[PDB]
Amino acid sequence: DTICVGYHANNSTDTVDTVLEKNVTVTHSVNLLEDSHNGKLCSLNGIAPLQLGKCNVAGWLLGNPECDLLLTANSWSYIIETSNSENGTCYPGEFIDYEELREQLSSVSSFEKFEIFPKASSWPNHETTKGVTAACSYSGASSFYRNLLWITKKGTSYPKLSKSYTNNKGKEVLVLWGVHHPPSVSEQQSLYQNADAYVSVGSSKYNRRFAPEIAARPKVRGQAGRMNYYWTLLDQGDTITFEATGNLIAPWYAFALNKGSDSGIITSDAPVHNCDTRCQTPHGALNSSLPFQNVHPITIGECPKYVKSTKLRMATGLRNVPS
Amino acid sequence: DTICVGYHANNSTDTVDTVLEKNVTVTHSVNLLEDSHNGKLCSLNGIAPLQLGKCNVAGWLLGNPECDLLLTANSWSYIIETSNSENGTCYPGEFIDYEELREQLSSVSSFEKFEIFPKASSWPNHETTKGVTAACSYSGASSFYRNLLWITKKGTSYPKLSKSYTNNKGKEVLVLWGVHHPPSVSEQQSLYQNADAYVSVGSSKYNRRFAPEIAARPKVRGQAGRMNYYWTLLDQGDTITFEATGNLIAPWYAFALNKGSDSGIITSDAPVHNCDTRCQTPHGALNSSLPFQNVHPITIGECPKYVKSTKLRMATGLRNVPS
Amino acid sequence: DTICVGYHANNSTDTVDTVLEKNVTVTHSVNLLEDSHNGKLCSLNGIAPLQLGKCNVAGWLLGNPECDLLLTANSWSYIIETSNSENGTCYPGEFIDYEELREQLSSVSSFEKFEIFPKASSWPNHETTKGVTAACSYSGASSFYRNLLWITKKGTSYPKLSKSYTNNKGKEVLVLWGVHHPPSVSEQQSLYQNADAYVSVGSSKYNRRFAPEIAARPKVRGQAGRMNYYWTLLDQGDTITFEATGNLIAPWYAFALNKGSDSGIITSDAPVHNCDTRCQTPHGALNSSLPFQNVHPITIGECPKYVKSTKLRMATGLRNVPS
Amino acid sequence: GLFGAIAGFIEGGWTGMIDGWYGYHHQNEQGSGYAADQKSTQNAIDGITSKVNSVIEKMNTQFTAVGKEFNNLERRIENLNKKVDDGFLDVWTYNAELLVLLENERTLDFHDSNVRNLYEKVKSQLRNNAKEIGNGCFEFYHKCDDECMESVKNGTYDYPKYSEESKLNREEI
Amino acid sequence: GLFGAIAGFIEGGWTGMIDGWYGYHHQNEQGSGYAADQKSTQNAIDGITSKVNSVIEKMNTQFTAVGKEFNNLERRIENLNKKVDDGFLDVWTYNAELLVLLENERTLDFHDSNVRNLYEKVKSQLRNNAKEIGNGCFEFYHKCDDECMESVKNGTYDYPKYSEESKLNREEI
Amino acid sequence: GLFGAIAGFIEGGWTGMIDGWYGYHHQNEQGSGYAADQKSTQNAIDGITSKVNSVIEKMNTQFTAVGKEFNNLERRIENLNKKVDDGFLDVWTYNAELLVLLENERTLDFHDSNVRNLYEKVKSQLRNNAKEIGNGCFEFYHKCDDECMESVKNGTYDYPKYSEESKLNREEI
Ligand SMILES: *[C@@H]1O[C@H](CO)[C@@H](O[C@@H]2O[C@H](CO)[C@@H](O[C@@H]3O[C@H](CO[C@H]4O[C@H](CO)[C@@H](O)[C@H](O)[C@@H]4O)[C@@H](O)[C@H](O[C@H]4O[C@H](CO)[C@@H](O)[C@H](O)[C@@H]4O)[C@@H]3O)[C@H](O)[C@H]2NC(C)=O)[C@H](O)[C@H]1NC(C)=O
Ligand SMILES: *[C@@H]1O[C@H](CO)[C@@H](O[C@@H]2O[C@H](CO)[C@@H](O[C@@H]3O[C@H](CO[C@H]4O[C@H](CO)[C@@H](O)[C@H](O)[C@@H]4O)[C@@H](O)[C@H](O[C@H]4O[C@H](CO)[C@@H](O)[C@H](O)[C@@H]4O)[C@@H]3O)[C@H](O)[C@H]2NC(C)=O)[C@H](O)[C@H]1NC(C)=O
Ligand SMILES: *[C@@H]1O[C@H](CO)[C@@H](O[C@@H]2O[C@H](CO)[C@@H](O[C@@H]3O[C@H](CO[C@H]4O[C@H](CO)[C@@H](O)[C@H](O)[C@@H]4O)[C@@H](O)[C@H](O[C@H]4O[C@H](CO)[C@@H](O)[C@H](O)[C@@H]4O)[C@@H]3O)[C@H](O)[C@H]2NC(C)=O)[C@H](O)[C@H]1NC(C)=O
Ligand SMILES: *[C@@H]1O[C@H](CO)[C@@H](O[C@@H]2O[C@H](CO)[C@@H](O[C@@H]3O[C@H](CO)[C@@H](O)[C@H](O)[C@@H]3O)[C@H](O)[C@H]2NC(C)=O)[C@H](O)[C@H]1NC(C)=O
Ligand SMILES: *[C@@H]1O[C@H](CO)[C@@H](O[C@@H]2O[C@H](CO)[C@@H](O[C@@H]3O[C@H](CO)[C@@H](O)[C@H](O)[C@@H]3O)[C@H](O)[C@H]2NC(C)=O)[C@H](O)[C@H]1NC(C)=O
Ligand SMILES: *[C@@H]1O[C@H](CO)[C@@H](O[C@@H]2O[C@H](CO)[C@@H](O[C@@H]3O[C@H](CO)[C@@H](O)[C@H](O)[C@@H]3O)[C@H](O)[C@H]2NC(C)=O)[C@H](O)[C@H]1NC(C)=O
Ligand SMILES: *[C@@H]1O[C@H](CO[C@@H]2O[C@@H](C)[C@@H](O)[C@@H](O)[C@@H]2O)[C@@H](O[C@@H]2O[C@H](CO)[C@@H](O)[C@H](O)[C@H]2NC(C)=O)[C@H](O)[C@H]1NC(C)=O
Ligand SMILES: *[C@@H]1O[C@H](CO[C@@H]2O[C@@H](C)[C@@H](O)[C@@H](O)[C@@H]2O)[C@@H](O[C@@H]2O[C@H](CO)[C@@H](O)[C@H](O)[C@H]2NC(C)=O)[C@H](O)[C@H]1NC(C)=O
Ligand SMILES: *[C@@H]1O[C@H](CO[C@@H]2O[C@@H](C)[C@@H](O)[C@@H](O)[C@@H]2O)[C@@H](O[C@@H]2O[C@H](CO)[C@@H](O)[C@H](O)[C@H]2NC(C)=O)[C@H](O)[C@H]1NC(C)=O
Ligand SMILES: *[C@@H]1O[C@H](CO)[C@@H](O[C@@H]2O[C@H](CO)[C@@H](O)[C@H](O)[C@H]2NC(C)=O)[C@H](O)[C@H]1NC(C)=O
Ligand SMILES: *[C@@H]1O[C@H](CO)[C@@H](O[C@@H]2O[C@H](CO)[C@@H](O)[C@H](O)[C@H]2NC(C)=O)[C@H](O)[C@H]1NC(C)=O
Ligand SMILES: *[C@@H]1O[C@H](CO)[C@@H](O[C@@H]2O[C@H](CO)[C@@H](O)[C@H](O)[C@H]2NC(C)=O)[C@H](O)[C@H]1NC(C)=O
Ligand SMILES: *[C@@H]1O[C@H](CO)[C@@H](O[C@@H]2O[C@H](CO)[C@@H](O)[C@H](O)[C@H]2NC(C)=O)[C@H](O)[C@H]1NC(C)=O
Ligand SMILES: *[C@@H]1O[C@H](CO)[C@@H](O[C@@H]2O[C@H](CO)[C@@H](O)[C@H](O)[C@H]2NC(C)=O)[C@H](O)[C@H]1NC(C)=O
Repeated sequence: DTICVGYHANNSTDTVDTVLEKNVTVTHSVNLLEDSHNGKLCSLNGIAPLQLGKCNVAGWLLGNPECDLLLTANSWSYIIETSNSENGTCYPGEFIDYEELREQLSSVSSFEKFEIFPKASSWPNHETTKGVTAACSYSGASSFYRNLLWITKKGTSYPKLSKSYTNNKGKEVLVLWGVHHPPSVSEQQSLYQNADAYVSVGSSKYNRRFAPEIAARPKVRGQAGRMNYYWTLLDQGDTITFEATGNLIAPWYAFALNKGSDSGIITSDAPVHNCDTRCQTPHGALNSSLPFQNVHPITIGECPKYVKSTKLRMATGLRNVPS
Repeated sequence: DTICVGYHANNSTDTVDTVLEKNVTVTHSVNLLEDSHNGKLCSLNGIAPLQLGKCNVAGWLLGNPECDLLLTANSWSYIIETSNSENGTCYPGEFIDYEELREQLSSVSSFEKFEIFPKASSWPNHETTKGVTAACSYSGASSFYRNLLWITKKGTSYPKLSKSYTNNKGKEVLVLWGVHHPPSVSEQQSLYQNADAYVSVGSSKYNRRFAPEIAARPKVRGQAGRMNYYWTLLDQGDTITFEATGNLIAPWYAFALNKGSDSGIITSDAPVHNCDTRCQTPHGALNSSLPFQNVHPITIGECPKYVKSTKLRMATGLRNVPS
Repeated sequence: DTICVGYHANNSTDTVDTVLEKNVTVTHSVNLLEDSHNGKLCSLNGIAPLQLGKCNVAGWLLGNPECDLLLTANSWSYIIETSNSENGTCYPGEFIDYEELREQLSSVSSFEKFEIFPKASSWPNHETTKGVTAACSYSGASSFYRNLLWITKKGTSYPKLSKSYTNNKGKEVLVLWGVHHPPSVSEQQSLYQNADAYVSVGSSKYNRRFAPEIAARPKVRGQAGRMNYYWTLLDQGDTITFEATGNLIAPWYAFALNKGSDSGIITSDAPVHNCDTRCQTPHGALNSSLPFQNVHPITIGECPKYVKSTKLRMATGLRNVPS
Repeated sequence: GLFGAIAGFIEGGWTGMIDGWYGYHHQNEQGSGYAADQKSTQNAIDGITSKVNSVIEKMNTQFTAVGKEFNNLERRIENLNKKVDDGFLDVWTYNAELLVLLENERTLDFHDSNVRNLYEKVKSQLRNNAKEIGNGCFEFYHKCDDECMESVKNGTYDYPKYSEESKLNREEI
Repeated sequence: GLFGAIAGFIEGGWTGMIDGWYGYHHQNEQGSGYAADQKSTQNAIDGITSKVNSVIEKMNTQFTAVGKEFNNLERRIENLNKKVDDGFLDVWTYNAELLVLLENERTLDFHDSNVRNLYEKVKSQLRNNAKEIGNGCFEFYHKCDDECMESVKNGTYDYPKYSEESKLNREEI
Repeated sequence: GLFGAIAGFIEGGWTGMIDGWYGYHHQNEQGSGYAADQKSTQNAIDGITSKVNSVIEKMNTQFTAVGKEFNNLERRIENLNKKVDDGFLDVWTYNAELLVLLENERTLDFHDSNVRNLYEKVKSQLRNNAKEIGNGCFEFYHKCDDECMESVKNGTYDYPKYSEESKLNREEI
């Protein structure tokens, strides 16, 4: 009669790497790394994300007339760009401080788009409907942006322009405008009839005096002129003043902002569905509780942490030695 | 008769967390983390810190007349701002490159304030005492800065202005000036009587040609004009030249610099005493030798290292097992 | 008769530091840290490095006439500056965005230097050989740069200047130019005979309108004027247009680029030989396989990793206990 | 620190044992063994559980990390950003892999120590009987039923009850 | 790596022992014990001292770390700065907590190993006498005074002096 | 975790032993010993080899790290760059030194465990003969040639062949 002492054996096959030996076979273990993801882009915490489609961020804010379908969007969780999004600035030029504006948009959760300067009332001196380029074409016709307004003369006359706007909404207001300059002095005089001209923008902490530059240059999209774009945040209180001679692309819609952080400009083209998660990657969504993650380093939500390994099996048990 | 072998027991109660068990009771242990601090701001290594009080750094350097009490300060260890410091630029405008100047001030240990351009001698063409604004008021009267000088006309005349200064002090010299621009052309002609004007500053590695901009804008502190401020470091040798038409805010005091690193612009409002330490936080001072610290991450001196934990008790002894 | 059991002893003297004891004597060990380096600068992977000698990067690209010897260099592994390299811009001024150009040069592996604007043909209106300064002297005579071209009037006349260039080489082209401005209006009229002047550069994503500034300033290298320098990358396709009145320093040589990353601007003055390595420091070359390195933190190649220790001996064996 | 029990003097494992990690096998007059030891395995389960939970606890969870954008005159800032990201990624992957390897070493040594301690605990209460042989087995000079088996499995043996008969048997052998 | 001594076969600790960490308790004809062992505790004190000093030495001391300032068009640089600071803070707090936990494990195992080694050192020089029983106690077949006690406490026993009388006593039992 | 073998009950090392790390010394009628044990040293060599290779593998190799340049109005970016570089350098030097210290501890304990295990393996197959004395030495009650020596060195002893003669000798002593 004997009381032989022994340990437990099993028929498992999961191996665990240790220091002094590789591929050790352990009876019980536990995984610590994620691999699986559903190739979908669901809504983070109920609120659906805003898909731009074939639209750039600049194209969406300026109101590029190809980007008409998302004309009435005012709430999101995160902004999706695709690999085909190319409809930014239709008229050729440069969007000054385009990256800082993206970093400001990465903290805003909603909009309220409203009229600053009503088109039919605020401009009883100039023409407001006879100036439009053909580079930004739409179904054969020639249309301009949907948020800005071109200004032309009214019958060989151009009075000095000055217009102000106060803030009475409690929230911050994002104001865009533009400055156009033609390639030739003849085009300058034909549109504006001012050899010298300026615009000037002033609020309290923004103050600049823009003058046009006229020079011949090779054409992009069949246009030899150029146009520069600008943006400014106001505060609850302080007022903005525009004062122009012959060079103003007047604002026509603003954006009241709302805070609430943790947004993004994820660029992917995996399709959009309507489930609900707490972690979102450009490749897909993640549902887990393990402390490490392997799908993609760019995440939105409360996501597990990204490493660059392939196996993190951790042994909880004995060495499987079958006798 | 027996020689029973055993270990030491004690009546201590200090617990130590380990991996396989929490709250283990150990006979002897040692602390490695700091918590305590005296809520005072003492002098680091003998030299007292400079408290700005109700004064901003820009207000101190420009010589804002509310900030009169620290008119004769020329030595510090670190600069203290409070939460009530708001007297910066009294006349409204913009201090260009204000943050780079703070980063330059974070390496300088002393000053020598001196006259560059003596007020009573260097300007025998213009008026030097009849130009002063009312926004920067002081005890009812209207006073300007204490380090700059406004320039007006002398009886419907304004000669072309040019003045230079060489460096003969071996140290670097920090020179400030300003450029004023009014809101209206009438104010421009009433103060200066020059439709076009410029100032120009040149040394060897600084060269700029400033022109005013005139535009209507909403008033701050009851003033519709604006003023821009500028600063330049010289070297032992090279000379600076100012050349102005109708727009100069001439310098009137400079600052010779002295090196010696490890300074700061700590912002707190705990009171100032006259003990002596080797480590200083915005919350207080630290006196210890433990390798870890928990008070505040922003430190000046040779301070222990900041982590974000609450307990780092390290066991040096046996498991306390009372029999 | 006995079967006494024992372990191995040796007469080695190499010590190993552990936690509970210092200077433990171990029978066998292995080193993990590098100290030795040959004080030479060999060629990384066959291709020899380009030594600038007494030349700055700006001096090499502008074609400073002291830097003549490296006139025909078009291939490198990494660029060497010495501690004596001071011949940069000979005529005094400012090389705008000099650091971004260095960061662009840290990714290019070869050149093809070619004529954009041939000197004898492209300018049949102006003088092209009678304008040269004496600050950039060469063997007593007065010579200008070797890559740019000064422009003067041709007998009290200065026609409006406009010239364009298209890109037909598939690679990116690096174009330099300059804008000169004199200290006095008399010098402006004596060289150019235009009270107002401008140059203008436009391609598709670069567009600027330069105007001169005229102000008196103290002289550097016996010259009171100034000159600014500029650079632009083109693409395969888009064309550049220069349009000038009286202020152009026309380009005369370009640089076609070639990619292939991992280059550098190592600054040292150890001599250059013609061995072959895979790791290069400013102090010398390294030949090893140990995971840690101690020579210098700035490396080019596939180098071992830099730490800041003096001893990393790792014990592989028993405690040497001689009986 | 190989304690010599697992794949040492004790040769192999038991497939037939189901319940716990560490147990016995009794071979008296009636029946066979394969009975677990629910006292020493519970401490092991608690230790490993508090180990895994602590490893999960010491790591954190990253929040929204979205890439930034730069134009063609901010190359230095872009290279600096890429350097920061690559550095932190390398540091965390190093920490994770190193932690997993050392934890696997220590848990295997933990199980080895448990088996050796259980063997010593049996041998300590069986003083001079049972003549231990081979891969952790005993013999029991005195003959006893399932009650002495369950007694040994409890940790109480009352050695002076079975002393003199086992002494006589050991002497007559 | 639980060596089985502390809270193992040796049940509890001693309150009455004052001087050292590891000692003896002699119970001959005159007096009682509680005498420390100043040779094995000194190595432990030196080891723990050189451990704590090394842990203090491997860490450094931070110099002046003062916050920077940015305007409203340098948001990218500000976010980059905040990211760098938060990353380094997380890395250092992880290193500190992990180091403390593993060091506590190893020091408790160190004390356990010391007690087991001291027990084995006594048993090795008491060859076949004294019939070891219970929680690390002996019996001494032969009767001896405080001199043999102090002899055992030194590490010298001269076993052939007390061999034959203890042999006769062991046989007559 | 000092296992008590190296510089413990076994006093010193052997200079005359050449081949392996762990061996024997036989002292029968003809010749002397100093024969290595090529079975237990091979596992040690493989373990240490896979340890060193893993330590080399977990580290990476840095690529081209070239310093950047800044003018006199980008002081904030320069200080940020210097901070990033100094931080990463400190983190890596800490990791390297700490890894080396802990690895040295564990490898010395590994050799100690190997020696103790080999001693226990000899004692387990020499059941009641040979009366173990001093620093790991035996006596062999029965007299046997080089064949029994080589038998013990293999791990097979066939104890019932030499039982009764050794029993008679042990009794007559
Ligand atoms: C949103 O962005 C989309 C693309 O994502 C734009 O649509 C593209 O518009 C560009 C510019 O108009 C098109 O590219 C050009 O197409 C011109 C005419 O189209 C026909 O010809 C071309 C080639 O000859 C074919 O590829 C195409 O299938 C059509 O059959 C071409 O004439 C252009 O080529 C050249 O000629 C012109 C004029 O001489 C020169 O200026 C050019 O330098 C070049 O030498 C050029 O190929 C592009 O094809 C359109 N793509 C699509 C998908 O239709 C949207 O217009 C833009 N949204 C807005 C707001 O406009
Ligand atoms: C250093 O900074 C301190 C503050 O830290 C300055 O002192 C403050 O100066 C501001 C600006 O002058 C004061 O705010 C304004 O006070 C005006 C008059 O004071 C009385 O009225 C206000 C409210 O009506 C009361 O709060 C206050 O107790 C006084 O009874 C007000 O008229 C201003 O309000 C409005 O009217 C003006 C004129 O129409 C408009 O321009 C404004 O937009 C606004 O609609 C405003 O409230 C502030 O009160 C002062 N604080 C203190 C502590 O006295 C220092 O002057 C500054 N140092 C220097 C160098 O000037
Ligand atoms: C590449 O860079 C090298 C240096 O690495 C340049 O060579 C130097 O050129 C500078 C400027 O010309 C020289 O410094 C000056 O030398 C002038 C004349 O040389 C004689 O006198 C000086 C001192 O009086 C002696 O050191 C020297 O040995 C000669 O005997 C001096 O006149 C200058 O001093 C002063 O006078 C002038 C005129 O009044 C003032 O403008 C100055 O402010 C100063 O008060 C000055 O010392 C330098 O000596 C040269 N070094 C060498 C090695 O020869 C190359 O010229 C530059 N390459 C190009 C493209 O030019
Ligand atoms: C640990 O082990 C011991 C050893 O088996 C356990 O003790 C045994 O417990 C049983 C339970 O009934 C006792 O049986 C008793 O028998 C009498 C008749 O003899 C009856 O009157 C009682 O009602 C009961 O049935 C048994 O005697 C007892 N041990 C012996 C054989 O002496 C014990 O329970 C285990 N647990 C503990 C408490 O440590
Ligand atoms: C380690 O332990 C031994 C054992 O106790 C110590 O040896 C003892 O030391 C004392 C010191 O005096 C000796 O006493 C001597 O007695 C004689 C008379 O018999 C006297 O002439 C001497 O002057 C002295 O008093 C004692 O004999 C001796 N051991 C015995 C009992 O044999 C020893 O000191 C300890 N240290 C060492 C050296 O290891
Ligand atoms: C492990 O150890 C044993 C113990 O030494 C080794 O066994 C011995 O091997 C030799 C090799 O020849 C045997 O010798 C034989 O002798 C007979 C005559 O008696 C002869 O006919 C054979 O040709 C051979 O020479 C020897 O008998 C044998 N052991 C004994 C003494 O019984 C063994 O080889 C070692 N390896 C193994 C297999 O574990
Ligand atoms: C450790 O094992 C892995 C996987 O192999 C498995 O586990 C082994 C212990 C054994 O059971 C195999 O039959 C199992 O498949 C090895 O990795 C693979 O090795 C094979 C060659 O055997 C190679 O063809 C595969 O590409 C490898 N796969 C990957 C992704 O690495 C690994 O080589 C083993 N390491 C050793 C034994 O050192
Ligand atoms: C570990 O202990 C801490 C503190 O509790 C002390 O130590 C225990 C071992 C025991 O002696 C207690 O009486 C001591 O007070 C525990 O942390 C606290 O736990 C209590 C609940 O018991 C809770 O109300 C407090 O808020 C906790 N305080 C903090 C700051 O955490 C901790 O829970 C124990 N951990 C265990 C036992 O897993
Ligand atoms: C550990 O040893 C180093 C080097 O000393 C060598 O190793 C010793 C164990 C012993 O064998 C010495 O004779 C060997 O030279 C010591 O570092 C040096 O210490 C001496 C003082 O002894 C000092 O003068 C040197 O400057 C030190 N060199 C350096 C570069 O540190 C070290 O002090 C020893 N540490 C101990 C014993 O705690
Ligand atoms: C190894 O043996 C185990 C014993 O648990 C197998 O697990 C069970 O196998 C049976 C076969 O009928 C299944 O019905 C059970 O569902 C399995 N688990 C239980 C008990 O629910 C195991 O499958 C075998 N090996 C493999 C390849 O997994
Ligand atoms: C547990 O016992 C220790 C014994 O050292 C106590 O320490 C001493 O207690 C006495 C009581 O009179 C004090 O006079 C001494 O000052 C204490 N230390 C010494 C020896 O200086 C200890 O206080 C007790 N427990 C607690 C709660 O600390
Ligand atoms: C800083 O801490 C030290 C202790 O770490 C304090 O100095 C001690 O003062 C007491 C009372 O005078 C003395 O008994 C100790 O000997 C002192 N210790 C040392 C190491 O000096 C000190 O008062 C605290 N304040 C300062 C500024 O040193
Ligand atoms: C310690 O002893 C070793 C034995 O290997 C010495 O190594 C050899 O010494 C001899 C002396 O003649 C040399 O010829 C050999 O070249 C050495 N190695 C061999 C075997 O090739 C060792 O040199 C001695 N100690 C020192 C100071 O190194
Ligand atoms: C770099 O180091 C290697 C050794 O690591 C040197 O190459 C050795 O040269 C000696 C003498 O010719 C040979 O005996 C070795 O076999 C060589 N080792 C290897 C691995 O090639 C080499 O000379 C050094 N220089 C270069 C550039 O390789």
